[PDB]
Amino acid sequence: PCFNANFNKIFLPTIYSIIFLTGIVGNGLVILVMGYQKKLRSMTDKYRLHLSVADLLFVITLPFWAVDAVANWYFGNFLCKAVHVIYTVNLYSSVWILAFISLDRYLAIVHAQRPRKLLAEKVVYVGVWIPALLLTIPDFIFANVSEADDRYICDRFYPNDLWVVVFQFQHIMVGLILPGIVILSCYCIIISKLNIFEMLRIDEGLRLKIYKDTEGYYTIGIGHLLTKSPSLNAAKSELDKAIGRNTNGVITKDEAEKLFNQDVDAAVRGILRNAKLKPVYDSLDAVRRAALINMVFQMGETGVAGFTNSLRMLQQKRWDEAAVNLAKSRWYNQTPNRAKRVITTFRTGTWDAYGSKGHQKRKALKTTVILILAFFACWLPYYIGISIDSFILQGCEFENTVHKWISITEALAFFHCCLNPILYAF
Amino acid sequence: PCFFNKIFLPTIYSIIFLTGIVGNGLVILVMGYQKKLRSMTDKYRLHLSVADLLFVITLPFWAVDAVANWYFGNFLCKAVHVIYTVNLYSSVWILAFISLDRYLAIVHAQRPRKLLAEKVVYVGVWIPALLLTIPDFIFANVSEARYICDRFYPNDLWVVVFQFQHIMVGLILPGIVILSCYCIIISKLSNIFEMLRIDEGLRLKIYKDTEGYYTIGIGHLLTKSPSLNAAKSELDKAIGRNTNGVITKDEAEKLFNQDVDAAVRGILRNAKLKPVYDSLDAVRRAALINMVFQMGETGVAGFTNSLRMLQQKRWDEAAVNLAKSRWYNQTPNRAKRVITTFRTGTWDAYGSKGHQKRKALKTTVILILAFFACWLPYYIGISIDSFILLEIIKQGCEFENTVHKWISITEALAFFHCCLNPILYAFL
Ligand SMILES: CC1(C)CN2C(CS/C(=N\C3CCCCC3)NC3CCCCC3)=CSC2=N1
Ligand SMILES: CC1(C)CN2C(CS/C(=N\C3CCCCC3)NC3CCCCC3)=CSC2=N1
Repeated sequence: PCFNANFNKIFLPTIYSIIFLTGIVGNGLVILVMGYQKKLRSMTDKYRLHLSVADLLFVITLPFWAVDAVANWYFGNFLCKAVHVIYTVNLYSSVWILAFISLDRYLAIVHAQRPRKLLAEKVVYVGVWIPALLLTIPDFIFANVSEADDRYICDRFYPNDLWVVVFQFQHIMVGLILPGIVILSCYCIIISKLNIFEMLRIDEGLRLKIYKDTEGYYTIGIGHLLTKSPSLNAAKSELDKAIGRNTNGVITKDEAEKLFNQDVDAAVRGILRNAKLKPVYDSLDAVRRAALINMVFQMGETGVAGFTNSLRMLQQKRWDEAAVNLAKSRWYNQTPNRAKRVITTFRTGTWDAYGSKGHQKRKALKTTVILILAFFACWLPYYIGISIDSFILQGCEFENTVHKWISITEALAFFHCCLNPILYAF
Repeated sequence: PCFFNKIFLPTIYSIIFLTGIVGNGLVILVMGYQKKLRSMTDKYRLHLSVADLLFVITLPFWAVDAVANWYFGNFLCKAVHVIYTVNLYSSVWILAFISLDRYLAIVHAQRPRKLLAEKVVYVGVWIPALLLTIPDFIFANVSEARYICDRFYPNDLWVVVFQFQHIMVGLILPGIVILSCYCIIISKLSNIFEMLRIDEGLRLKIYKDTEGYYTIGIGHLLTKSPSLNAAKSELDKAIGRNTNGVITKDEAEKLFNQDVDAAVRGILRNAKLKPVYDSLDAVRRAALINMVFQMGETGVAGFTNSLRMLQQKRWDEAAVNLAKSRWYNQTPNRAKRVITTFRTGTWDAYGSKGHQKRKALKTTVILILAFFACWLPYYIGISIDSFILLEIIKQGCEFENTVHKWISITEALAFFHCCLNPILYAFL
């Protein structure tokens, strides 16, 4: 004995039908709106449509799940294998696409050359789509239609419990453990690496030890002067006066930033006194004010004041027009690498020319974190359900409620298909 | 329903013990105190040796058990089991890390190489290997009959769970890491061009040269323009497709070949340079073309005595004459290489930088290739017996016992993987 659920034959078909409509409309929109019209697309937005294709592929099989619940399984043997294969493919792909999104996001922040084009355009197939299909061979073989309880039951029939043990471990590892670690690794490094200081760290360079400037003068950090003396020990004492701790050579990056802020305060005060630069600076925004400071740090205030027409256009909010003027200048002729990045900051009013953290880029990353967590949040209650009864085998009274919740939680977990389209909305 | 190794296995255990202990002991004593020539591969090769020395030390217990009984008790039974598990997972993951190092060194020479060897090696390889040794602690116990030491699981389900974990973590997961690193290195591993890349430097992106014109690659001029509008125009036509200001090595070499052709045609029309050029060998002709890109045919033609010396094949005389010149005084690094190319007639001046990097690649290749060849007969053996557990082979107990006999011979013979790394230091 202990080899009947009234409520689950009204809950499950409603939940499947709901996810089916929301999935087919939601995702199908993603597929049509990006798939075709969209021309400026992100690396995340490329994986999000790859993910949308995967979630659409599964939602299409949902009508079969609803019929199999309320009534018999009429669809035959091939469709039993096909419905099992699509679910397998979806399970593996959806999570490992999220692994590629978190992996790409790592290379976007921590490594701002570009081996990301390889990932999104050619690795994604070899690494995600082909293995997901190869992982469907035991679902092609074992899934069959059988007569049980004056009905046709469609599931995977294994010859032994050792096979059940083989495939359950392969699913826990490949489906959840293996990408979960990859996903955690990327975000652990991202949050470890995580504005104006960073800009001048790239442009003027950072040195955490006393060096000889190009005109014979002792400096430390981003060209911060200590004293006016050709000796070595006289400048070493001047550091402790500002820093407040004994160093004897080596200084940290955060003590340096302290000296850098003292020089930015100085650059601002000087700009505010210079009659030509003062009105334009006040009209500019924090991002663009930081670009003007980059120039002032370079050739001085008199040099930046020399760009007459460029200044008025910046106040007149003409970024596109003031851009070509600085390319003809002596500043572009000398150092063209630094010059172009400063003009791009004036052009866009963003930290994009400097790459990684910035404003729009943080929001773009927050979007990626929400999606990944919400995906795990869907599957989480069901995992405890595998886990509780996954080890079982107290009594039949409690075992009836366990297997009941595993049906509900898997059905509610399918909301992960509706996550990506809902996230794009508003 | 199934109802020589007692002498042969301890012979293999003894051979692998003596070669292992001595070899790894030497690697630890020598490379442990060698601060001079320390190489990145040698840094992981010390971990691999420590992992293999810890295992070779437990082999006298393995030999004793096989012939006569387990005298060592319950504690040592767990210790020999854990060390075998530690050596099994770590040795391969060290080779997997060595494969990542070769990728990071060849694909792009940031510095994540020092972080892997000095700090990611413990958290990535040693900590997980000890975490994976926990089931072997709780399951290994000694039973009676004779005393038998092995892992005793409650049923066959536990046996299958760990057998799949061992196949996946021990073979599948690092095997992919190793193959992937290598198919990437082989991919991005495709003369005079590389000689001038070391000298002048390659640039895929558009750059103003020191003087105002627009240039791309290795000294390939386009035209005179006040803005980006006319620079890309001459580039896009010469390539044969849309560039958008970007090109690869395929296109850049095709531009370099044109500039070499113009230089060669220019050298041939010159009355001073042509007899010298024709007399010179392939490698030395490329050394002369190098001088033409730096100074110009007119400049190279100035070096009268030096040219006639090359024309007369008086190599050493021409090498000192070019070293005692303003060209050498101004650019010592480039000149010395070009001079030594004219002196030796070999690529050595340039392919003695990438000779220790190329040697490291081969050593790694042999070390990895030998490791899997050592485990290949054992993998074949287990695969056959894996299907015996899952019920495919139509054979009796005569063949079912023959495989278990051969699985033990191949396991003992696989241990030789502890001896590959030290033997490679002696031969290579
Ligand atoms: C893990 C898995 C894919 C396996 N499975 C199962 C077992 S098959 C199955 N119906 C469907 C599951 C999904 C594929 C189509 C059959 N059985 C019963 C038969 C009695 C009446 C209720 C449903 C139910 S939900 C679930 N999820
Ligand atoms: C895979 C494994 C670690 C497991 N195993 C086995 C099975 S346990 C075992 N004792 C050895 C296991 C390995 C450590 C030393 C004892 N059996 C017998 C006991 C009677 C004499 C022959 C071996 C043989 S060789 C081997 N290697």
